[PDB]
Amino acid sequence: KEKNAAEIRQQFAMTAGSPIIVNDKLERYAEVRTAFTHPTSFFKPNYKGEVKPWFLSAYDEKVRQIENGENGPKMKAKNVGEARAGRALEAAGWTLDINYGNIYPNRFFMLWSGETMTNTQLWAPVGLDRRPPDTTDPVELTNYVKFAARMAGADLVGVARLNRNWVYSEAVTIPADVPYEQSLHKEIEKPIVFKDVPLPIETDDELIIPNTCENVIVAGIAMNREMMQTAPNSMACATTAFCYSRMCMFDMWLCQFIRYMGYYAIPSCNGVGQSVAFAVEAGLGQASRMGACITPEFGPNVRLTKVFTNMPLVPDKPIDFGVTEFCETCKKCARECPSKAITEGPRTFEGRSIHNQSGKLQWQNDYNKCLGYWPESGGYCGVCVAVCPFTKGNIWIHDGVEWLIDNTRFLNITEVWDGKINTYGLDADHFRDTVSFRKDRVK
Amino acid sequence: AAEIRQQFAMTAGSPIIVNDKLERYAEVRTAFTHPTSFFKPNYKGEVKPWFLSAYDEKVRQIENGENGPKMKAKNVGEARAGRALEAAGWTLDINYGNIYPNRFFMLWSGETMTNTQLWAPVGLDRRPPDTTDPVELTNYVKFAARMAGADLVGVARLNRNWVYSEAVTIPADVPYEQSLHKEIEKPIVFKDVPLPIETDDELIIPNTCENVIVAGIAMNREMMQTAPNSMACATTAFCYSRMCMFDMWLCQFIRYMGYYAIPSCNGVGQSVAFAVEAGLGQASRMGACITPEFGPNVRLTKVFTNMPLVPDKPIDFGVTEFCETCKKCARECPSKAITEGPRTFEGRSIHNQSGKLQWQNDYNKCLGYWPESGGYCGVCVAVCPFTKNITEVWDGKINTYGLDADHFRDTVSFRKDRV
Ligand SMILES: Oc1ccc(Cl)cc1
Ligand SMILES: Oc1ccc(Cl)cc1
Ligand code: SF4
Ligand code: SF4
Ligand code: SF4
Ligand code: SF4
Repeated sequence: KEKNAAEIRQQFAMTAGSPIIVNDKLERYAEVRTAFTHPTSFFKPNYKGEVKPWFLSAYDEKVRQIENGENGPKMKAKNVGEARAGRALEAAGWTLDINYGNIYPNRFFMLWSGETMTNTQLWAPVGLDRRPPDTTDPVELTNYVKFAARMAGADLVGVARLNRNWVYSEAVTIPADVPYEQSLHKEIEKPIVFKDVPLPIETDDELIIPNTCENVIVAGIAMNREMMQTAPNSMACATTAFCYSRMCMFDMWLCQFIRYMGYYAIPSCNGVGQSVAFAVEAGLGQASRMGACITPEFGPNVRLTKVFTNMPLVPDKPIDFGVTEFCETCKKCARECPSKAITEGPRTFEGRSIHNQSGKLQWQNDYNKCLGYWPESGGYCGVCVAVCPFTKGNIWIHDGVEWLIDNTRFLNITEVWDGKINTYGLDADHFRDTVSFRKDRVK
Repeated sequence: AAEIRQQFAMTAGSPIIVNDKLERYAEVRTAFTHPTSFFKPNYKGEVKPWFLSAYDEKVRQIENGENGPKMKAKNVGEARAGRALEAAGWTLDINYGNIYPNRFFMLWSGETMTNTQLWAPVGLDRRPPDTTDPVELTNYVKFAARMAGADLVGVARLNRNWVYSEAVTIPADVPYEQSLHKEIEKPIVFKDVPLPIETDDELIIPNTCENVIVAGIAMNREMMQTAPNSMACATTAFCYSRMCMFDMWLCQFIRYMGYYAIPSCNGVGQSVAFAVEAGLGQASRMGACITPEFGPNVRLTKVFTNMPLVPDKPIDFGVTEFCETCKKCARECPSKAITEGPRTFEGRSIHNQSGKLQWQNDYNKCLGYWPESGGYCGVCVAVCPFTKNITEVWDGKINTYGLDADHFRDTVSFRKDRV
């Protein structure tokens, strides 16, 4: 029986309701606390023992590896030139992304209004962004916006009511008068608040999200299987990097579509809020031991972005295809983790350290150990994504009645350069899994 | 499809036949920019810049619940959605085509880019090439091209005949909001310089700039087949932003490999000529490069570089003789812009480059239909055999970037087909 992603998602759809279990310890999380930004984790030694901002220490190891003809830690490349090309590809992938993740809200690519964008100015005479909506039916809007999402480069798209618990209490950002070359040295915190205002707006003191901002649209941006399996080496960094620029194009494309439909839209990429939680509530997949959203189509080998809007939409249903029960007995990522950051124990409500948000049932991982391995290996690792059985494209079987997971799955870089590739690193042998008709965009 | 292309490979050599009259072409001559063709009346009779008259028609259609010229939409909401999708698709494109060289997204050096600054400590762009082998480099840069969103990619030696003699651009310090009012003409010249450079007077391409990399960027068949209505505009627009992201992605990669790279999108030179010389496809009667995978329903962009590379072979799979007897685009063209006669060396008007053997088309008649229809037409692309209502499109099949899984296997690539 030919693999049917729409059948699979229908079979495992849940009934409405956020699936994330929480208790009263839960409060919104200040984005400064992520290991990338918090002062307790931000500094790491390089290979000479010099303590630097982690990404500068990682740079030192990238340079070292190229000079020694390596594609990763102790991993010899075919020659220096191949070591060079992998890092060149990686660096180029980030072309449309600011400071590793586009996290500063209402700066650069992440503008909360379209009014200053070159494309909005060019189209101003048509007035699409000033004309009131001609569609208010959530059903038709869900079909329109999901079609646009797919055009905008999403391999998966889902809708959920916006749960403010996952919105950062305060954002990391920079002052509006600071130019790019100073951005890394002038980062600040700024509260994200919800107020009774008509449009998203930023004051000197606050990022203000309107109380009418009802919905969140979550996009899955698929990474390349062959490149990710080279984790923690350079080609895994490259597919990661290219997908961040894909995320950026997505947010901007979709926000402009939403505005031109007569609503407002907030982009985010890696900022504003926690993408895994939004993705779970929008039904893209389930939370996992490693901490990522695992999807039926790609496993965890998919990046996430999201857009916030007041456009009426029909929320999608959450999905339960057994990931919690497989993670409970699998532990492959925990055992392969080069830094031992992923726990082998049970889910709790108690954060392991400042980097976890306490008050939600989840596997609690030590994300400072994880970041610690990035300067050491000179990349973004990804070994956990690479070894997860759900990242295999072969995991689904049909028994003549229904779909199930094959339990048997839970029991070099020259060839990547020389081997299969296709547009955006997508795989034509699986590209049918994300074909979409109206019946699977809205019900 | 990888076997079809080698089956139809020609011997080396540009397949574009020229005579002793051919001269490089001033970009200002195109119908989009030339003063003889730039102004067009709107439906009220008011004479305006053509795209502004076209705006007026889009507004009138939305108010009247139309997806195109006297093409009724399901309702006003649907009419609004098509135009909203078209407008959004242009987000990463400056003034319809990114033609101004070394401006906005089309920077001829990576040095001021945020990505380059962030990565400056690694020094990939300052470091001499570690690979000078054109065979390895051709495999690397084509892999990168596919990552960067190209559905097709080819290499050719740079034929300077198809580089514009003078570019349309703006002065460097002019803010975006004045750009449309302050466009100027600027010579593109080749000189013995290390790097691509712009002075007050000239865009200077180095004489070392040996090669051009041509990308094909596939458009959605269902959407294009609504030409000349709004969904054909939307797939046109979205692919222009894909072109821009391709140019920047690939230029950055080529720069981080130790070479220089010039983006262009719709600027700098004539895409169709470059695509034929790079083996992507064959010139056609409508004027487009017809490819075996997509026919003409594919956009083009290109990057120029001194990176050593193995040129591809031009391809002959019978387009010229098929166009010789087909004439379907000529008969369907709403403006009678496409000729039904033979190919000549003599342009029909100022918008053609004379001196090369091609079907000569009147591109001002084409442009005139765009304000009238409120779109970018595309009927020729839609009806062309090689290429094979709006509610059903909005309700029907779609996939990432508007690509089609029933055909996506045809652009799978391995090293054997890359070099
Ligand atoms: O998710 C991320 C964020 C930063 C970096 Cl360098 C890599 C991946
Ligand atoms: O090729 C082009 C150029 C400009 C426009 Cl408006 C549409 C298509
Ligand atoms: S490797 Fe196993 S335990 Fe880890 S996320 Fe994947 S399925 Fe869950
Ligand atoms: S990215 Fe690497 S270090 Fe981090 S949790 Fe995954 S396997 Fe461990
Ligand atoms: S775009 Fe339309 S008007 Fe122009 S040549 Fe093609 S069919 Fe004719
Ligand atoms: S419609 Fe016919 S004549 Fe026109 S370009 Fe296509 S094949 Fe050639």
